[PDB]
Amino acid sequence: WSYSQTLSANIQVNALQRYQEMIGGGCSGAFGWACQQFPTTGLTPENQEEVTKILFDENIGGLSIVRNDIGSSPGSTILPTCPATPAGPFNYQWDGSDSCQFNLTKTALKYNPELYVYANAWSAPGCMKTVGTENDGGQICGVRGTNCTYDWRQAYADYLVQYVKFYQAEGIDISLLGAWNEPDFNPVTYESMESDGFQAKDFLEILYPTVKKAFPNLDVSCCDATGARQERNILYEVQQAGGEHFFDVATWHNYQSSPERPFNVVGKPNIMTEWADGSGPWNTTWDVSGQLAEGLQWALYMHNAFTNSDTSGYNHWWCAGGGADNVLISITGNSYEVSSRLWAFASYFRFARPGSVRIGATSSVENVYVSAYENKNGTVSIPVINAAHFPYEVTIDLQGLKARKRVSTFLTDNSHNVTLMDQSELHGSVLKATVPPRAVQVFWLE
Amino acid sequence: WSYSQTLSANIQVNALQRYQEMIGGGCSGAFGWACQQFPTTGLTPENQEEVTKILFDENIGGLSIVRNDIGSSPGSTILPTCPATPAGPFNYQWDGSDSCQFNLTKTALKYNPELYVYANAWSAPGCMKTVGTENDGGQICGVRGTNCTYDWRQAYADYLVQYVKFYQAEGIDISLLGAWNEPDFNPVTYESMESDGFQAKDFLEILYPTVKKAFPNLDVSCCDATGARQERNILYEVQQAGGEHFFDVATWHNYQSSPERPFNVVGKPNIMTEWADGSGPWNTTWDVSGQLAEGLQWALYMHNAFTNSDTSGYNHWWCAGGGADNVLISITGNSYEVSSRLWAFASYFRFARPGSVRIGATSSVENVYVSAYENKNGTVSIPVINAAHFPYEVTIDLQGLKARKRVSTFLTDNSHNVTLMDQSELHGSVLKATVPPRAVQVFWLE
Ligand SMILES: *[C@@H]1O[C@H](CO)[C@@H](O[C@@H]2O[C@H](CO)[C@@H](O[C@@H]3O[C@H](CO[C@H]4O[C@H](CO[C@H]5O[C@H](CO)[C@@H](O)[C@H](O)[C@@H]5O[C@H]5O[C@H](CO)[C@@H](O)[C@H](O)[C@@H]5O)[C@@H](O)[C@H](O[C@H]5O[C@H](CO)[C@@H](O)[C@H](O)[C@@H]5O[C@H]5O[C@H](CO)[C@@H](O)[C@H](O)[C@@H]5O)[C@@H]4O)[C@@H](O)[C@H](O[C@H]4O[C@H](CO)[C@@H](O)[C@H](O)[C@@H]4O[C@H]4O[C@H](CO)[C@@H](O)[C@H](O)[C@@H]4O[C@H]4O[C@H](CO)[C@@H](O)[C@H](O)[C@@H]4O)[C@@H]3O)[C@H](O)[C@H]2NC(C)=O)[C@H](O)[C@H]1NC(C)=O
Ligand SMILES: *[C@@H]1O[C@H](CO)[C@@H](O[C@@H]2O[C@H](CO)[C@@H](O[C@@H]3O[C@H](CO[C@H]4O[C@H](CO[C@H]5O[C@H](CO)[C@@H](O)[C@H](O)[C@@H]5O[C@H]5O[C@H](CO)[C@@H](O)[C@H](O)[C@@H]5O)[C@@H](O)[C@H](O[C@H]5O[C@H](CO)[C@@H](O)[C@H](O)[C@@H]5O)[C@@H]4O)[C@@H](O)[C@H](O[C@H]4O[C@H](CO)[C@@H](O)[C@H](O)[C@@H]4O[C@H]4O[C@H](CO)[C@@H](O)[C@H](O)[C@@H]4O)[C@@H]3O)[C@H](O)[C@H]2NC(C)=O)[C@H](O)[C@H]1NC(C)=O
Ligand SMILES: *[C@@H]1O[C@H](CO)[C@@H](O[C@@H]2O[C@H](CO)[C@@H](O[C@@H]3O[C@H](CO[C@H]4O[C@H](CO)[C@@H](O)[C@H](O[C@H]5O[C@H](CO)[C@@H](O)[C@H](O)[C@@H]5O)[C@@H]4O)[C@@H](O)[C@H](O[C@H]4O[C@H](CO)[C@@H](O)[C@H](O)[C@@H]4O)[C@@H]3O)[C@H](O)[C@H]2NC(C)=O)[C@H](O)[C@H]1NC(C)=O
Ligand SMILES: *[C@@H]1O[C@H](CO)[C@@H](O[C@@H]2O[C@H](CO)[C@@H](O[C@@H]3O[C@H](CO[C@H]4O[C@H](CO)[C@@H](O)[C@H](O)[C@@H]4O)[C@@H](O)[C@H](O[C@H]4O[C@H](CO)[C@@H](O)[C@H](O)[C@@H]4O)[C@@H]3O)[C@H](O)[C@H]2NC(C)=O)[C@H](O)[C@H]1NC(C)=O
Ligand SMILES: *[C@@H]1O[C@H](CO)[C@@H](O[C@@H]2O[C@H](CO)[C@@H](O)[C@H](O)[C@H]2NC(C)=O)[C@H](O)[C@H]1NC(C)=O
Ligand SMILES: *[C@@H]1O[C@H](CO)[C@@H](O[C@@H]2O[C@H](CO)[C@@H](O)[C@H](O)[C@H]2NC(C)=O)[C@H](O)[C@H]1NC(C)=O
Ligand SMILES: *[C@@H]1O[C@H](CO)[C@@H](O)[C@H](O)[C@H]1NC(C)=O
Ligand SMILES: *[C@@H]1O[C@H](CO)[C@@H](O)[C@H](O)[C@H]1NC(C)=O
Ligand SMILES: *[C@@H]1O[C@H](CO)[C@@H](O)[C@H](O)[C@H]1NC(C)=O
Ligand SMILES: *[C@@H]1O[C@H](CO)[C@@H](O)[C@H](O)[C@H]1NC(C)=O
Ligand SMILES: O[C@@H]1[C@@H](O)[C@H](O)OC[C@H]1O
Ligand SMILES: O[C@@H]1[C@@H](O)[C@H](O)OC[C@H]1O
Ligand SMILES: [Cl-]
Repeated sequence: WSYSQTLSANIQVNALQRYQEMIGGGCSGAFGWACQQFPTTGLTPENQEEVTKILFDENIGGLSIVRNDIGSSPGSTILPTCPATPAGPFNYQWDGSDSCQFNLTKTALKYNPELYVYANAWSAPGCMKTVGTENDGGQICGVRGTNCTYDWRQAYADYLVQYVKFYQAEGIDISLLGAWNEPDFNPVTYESMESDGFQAKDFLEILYPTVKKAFPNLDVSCCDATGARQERNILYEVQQAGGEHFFDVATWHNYQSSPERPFNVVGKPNIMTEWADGSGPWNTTWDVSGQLAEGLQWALYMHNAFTNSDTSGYNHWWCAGGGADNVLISITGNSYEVSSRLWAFASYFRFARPGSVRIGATSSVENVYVSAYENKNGTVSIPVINAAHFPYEVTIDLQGLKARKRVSTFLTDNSHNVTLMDQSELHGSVLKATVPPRAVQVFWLE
Repeated sequence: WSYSQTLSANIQVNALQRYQEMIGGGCSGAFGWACQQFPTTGLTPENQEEVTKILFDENIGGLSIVRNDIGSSPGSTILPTCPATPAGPFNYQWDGSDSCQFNLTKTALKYNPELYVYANAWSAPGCMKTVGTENDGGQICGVRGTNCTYDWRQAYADYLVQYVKFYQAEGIDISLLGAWNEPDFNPVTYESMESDGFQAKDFLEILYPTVKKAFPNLDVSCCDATGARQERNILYEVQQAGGEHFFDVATWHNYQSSPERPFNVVGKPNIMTEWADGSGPWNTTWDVSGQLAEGLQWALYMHNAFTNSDTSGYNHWWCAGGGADNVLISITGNSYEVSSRLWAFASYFRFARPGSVRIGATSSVENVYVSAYENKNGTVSIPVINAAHFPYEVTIDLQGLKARKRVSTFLTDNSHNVTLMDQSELHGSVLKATVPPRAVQVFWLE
């Protein structure tokens, strides 16, 4: 809702002030959701392509991250049968599908050659765990606080590297490798595995050098905690255990704690690798209810992560399929719907591409939010969020950008999906525009 | 889960460092939940008393806040029929029950004489709103951005004070008065009412003097937003509209944004007035899953609010009854179960009574959390949270508390509910103790 009133906001953008390098937005097709996106029956191949294009085409959804589950369940793991001991031998199996995640990754790469693939195990194979199953939490055998018949850490590290080798042999490079999902949480009934930071360091000290031997440019994550606080605690313990240099990227989910402060790690980026409305009905609205599932709320949640916790990337939970509101695109039979959450993602990531660097951006109005990003090639994106219920006349002063010639204005609100509104020549270093209520307006500088 | 290893933590508590004055913990019986706590069949009267005692007895749950809905629905409002205009006559009706909230409040007061009653409207009566109904959001007629046939602001302010008058005539002091619930959110199907901060100020400028003339000691809240960020935006706009001194307390919910920083008000306390696990099954565990419903997680959530947003109070959604995990005490027929979330509440509020002041407390270990509270009468509570998965040997150095002579230690974990562990004399200003894993240990100094 909105009403008639106008106020003004002053914004300063400064390319000389430089923060995190951005990675992108994304989503997962784990647990067979990739197969719902690529079912053959129901959704036609043309429509399967179109849904994947909508997500990963730079000009539409703008996403770049595909998060795949390194599966540990029957039919989803590269190690369906374990050897008796870590001495092996190991019989690795690849079916060319990977629960359709290979289809998702290959197709997304077709639409985005800069795809950033995150391969993330939810659990070690059961034989490698204290509980002897991939379900019900438990620990990698061999970390402190365990007493298995053998130490399985090297074997688990080798198994993760073998998963990466399967994708590499198909011509797909993995960018990030993770060994746990939500180690602070035991959901009991599906792939899970628990850890504190001392135990995680006991594994990372074997995983990290094992990975760099095979793939010197493959980054290692820690540790996909359910919330930012839980992630900070694991990071603290990893560093206290001596493992500061046994991971490269801090990963965390937004379910069980949200930050307003950076993470307790020096020289490492962080990615919010999973969040969704896990309980509500499927929802597409931008700003009708004000509920957390809506597109405008997701634009604001991202602004918070990128400006207050220096976050470099952001993932929805699932990409597309069923699961009510856990997807960005709902699929039913041969039909689909796009949530306007995707236009919140695109408002950032259609314009701030991989390798962009967040730069200084301030606003004189508390709920007229701004951030700004400078691509490797010098183009600059300034997503402004007018979270107020009436228009703001913004004045944007540009510093360090005298080389820019043109400005394009894009608008997302209840009647616009990243719509091009205006294109003009820059004839100084000041931009003036009226941003409608409850909207994201992106100023694209070239 | 836990394992065998012991590390040490150094804690410094300084009474010369002072922060917020505490109000307490609490819950609501709104929307008929008070009638589930005091039903006409099922739970016996003796068990109704016992449930309420478990919540509001200082020695058990330790709660002090009862949050009541000033109802606007048929059967639940003091204005069942509206006049055609704001001139009235207003035929108010008081039924002595208030959807059993009178019974809840009266009984809670019997167990806690310092009860802090928060009377909170979810909506104005529909006749005073743009939408003509108490449901479906909409605005108070007369604030900016409305075009109703009449300006109903004074009428709504008089209605709210009349509700207070009915309680005060029955011998119950109301401590806080609120005129919106979640004005950033339209749930459509139940009592609701929308506002930004400019519109809110347009009403508060009427409500506030009306309130203080009738009840000089009655505080006014703003504005029970669904989250901290939404609350900060409304507070910004109220202040921008000139209304900094037309409200006394900042109220907010933890559903749609959680803080790690203070609120944008000077000289006003804040209360987290509503949160719960809104979607999960009934849950009582302390630390089994690591899911946000568990008692340990609530201890940590409260530690965050009290130490990082200087929060003075904290409310569960409902007190007792049905509604799965939305209550602190689940009632089924003539039976009831207590969630260990209540022992997270008690660990703070059994010992930090109303009027206590949070004081300096630091920890040398990131996930050994500490806060500290000094009661008006000089006693001091130090709730320590060992969020690690193994025991910590803590050394607590006390500054500014030479007059303390005795220390009692209380423990909450998977097998203790605020259990008294030890009582010793205080010699020197140094306490030493081992805090078990995944536990809240309270040091009570007298
Ligand atoms: C400051 O401040 C602070 C805070 O506030 C304080 O403190 C506090 O105080 C308060 C007041 O006093 C209190 O309260 C009270 O209480 C009472 C009771 O008591 C009892 O109980 C308790 C508890 O118990 C429990 O717990 C424990 C621990 O753990 C244990 O051990 C036990 O066993 C139990 O347990 C159980 O339960 C639980 C829960 O609770 C659980 O958990 C478990 O498991 C189990 O089950 C206790 O504590 C006590 O004891 C104590 O004390 C005694 C004396 O008495 C002694 O002898 C002992 O020894 C002890 O002490 C020791 O210990 C402790 C701990 O325990 C420590 O702390 C110390 O220090 C020492 O060391 C007992 O046993 C009650 O009763 C009360 O009530 C009342 O009041 C109210 C209000 O307030 C009301 O409402 C009610 O109703 C009543 O009223 C009445 O009374 C009054 C007076 O009293 C009046 O006013 C009125 O009017 C009425 O009157 C009527 O009635 C009467 C009778 O009663 C008659 O007489 C007449 O005539 C008429 O008729 C109250 O509530 C609390 O407690 C406290 N806290 C603490 C923590 O401590 C302080 O003090 C201050 N200080 C200054 C200096 O100021
Ligand atoms: C610095 O970095 C910047 C960031 O990367 C970079 O800007 C971006 O560059 C890339 C790469 O060049 C651009 O992506 C290409 O886009 C081509 C299609 O472009 C046409 O469509 C665009 C989108 O059009 C929609 O949106 C417009 C804006 O709202 C509307 O006006 C349109 O009507 C249309 O709207 C419809 O769709 C919307 C969703 O998209 C929807 O909301 C809306 O409602 C409606 O449904 C237009 O922007 C573009 O128009 C501009 O350019 C034309 C000139 O072509 C002008 O005439 C226009 O006036 C306007 O200025 C076009 O109309 C793709 O074809 C192209 O695909 C190829 O590349 C990808 C990989 O990048 C491959 O996967 C793909 O297969 C293609 O590969 C083929 O070609 C390549 C070589 O091109 C070759 O190597 C390969 O082998 C193969 O043969 C690509 O995706 C991107 O658009 C730019 N973004 C922005 C914001 O500008 C910038 O240039 C860099 N600067 C410098 C100096 O280096
Ligand atoms: C400290 O504080 C804690 C927290 O308040 C106290 O611990 C809690 O106590 C309550 C009782 O006051 C417990 O609830 C009861 O739990 C028992 C045990 O249930 C378990 O074991 C059963 C036997 O093996 C098993 O049947 C149960 O499984 C069924 O139920 C679960 C849960 O509903 C369900 O998921 C399953 O599918 C099964 O259907 C379960 O594994 C239980 O027997 C009790 O049920 C009786 O009462 C209820 C009404 O309350 C009624 O519905 C039943 O029909 C039956 O009549 C009841 O649920 C609770 O589990 C405890 N929680 C924790 C974390 O321990 C503790 O007591 C306090 N300490 C002290 C000293 O007071
Ligand atoms: C910008 O981006 C937004 C968000 O992606 C787009 O808006 C969404 O578009 C989808 C698809 O068109 C909408 O979904 C469809 O909504 C129709 C309207 O439903 C309402 O109204 C009818 C009566 O008019 C009621 O019966 C109904 O209950 C709703 O209240 C539905 O009729 C559609 O249902 C059909 O398809 C589904 C499968 O998806 C079947 O299950 C049904 O049986 C039926 O055949 C469908 O649900 C969605 O509502 C839009 N959301 C919003 C917020 O607008 C914009 O279109 C896009 N802009 C542009 C220009 O492309
Ligand atoms: C999420 O978005 C959906 C649309 O995808 C909203 O759906 C409306 O739901 C109500 C009842 O809940 C229906 O009366 C409307 O017809 C629906 N609209 C459409 C366009 O389908 C839903 O309200 C949104 N939920 C939230 C919490 O914002
Ligand atoms: C919340 O607490 C309840 C106990 O009140 C837990 O209940 C267990 O549920 C499983 C099935 O989900 C049963 O097999 C167990 O027997 C139950 N335990 C008890 C003691 O009843 C529930 O698991 C907890 N949920 C979370 C998320 O922690
Ligand atoms: C998935 O990919 C494989 C190989 O790329 C292909 O053989 C198979 O048909 C694909 N499945 C679907 C549903 O597209
Ligand atoms: C570990 O398990 C083995 C096999 O049961 C047992 O013999 C050994 O004592 C255990 N170690 C410890 C330290 O308990
Ligand atoms: C509410 O309180 C009154 C007395 O104040 C009592 O008579 C009535 O029975 C109570 N109602 C319930 C449901 O307990
Ligand atoms: C207010 O609404 C009425 C119709 O209900 C309309 O006639 C009138 O012009 C409106 N007032 C203004 C100032 O627009
Ligand atoms: O679904 C889980 C949710 O219930 C919990 O709160 O956070 C982690 C999620 O995996
Ligand atoms: O139930 C509501 C929830 O859906 C929303 O997320 O936050 C406010 C709550 O009242
Ligand atoms: Cl927290």
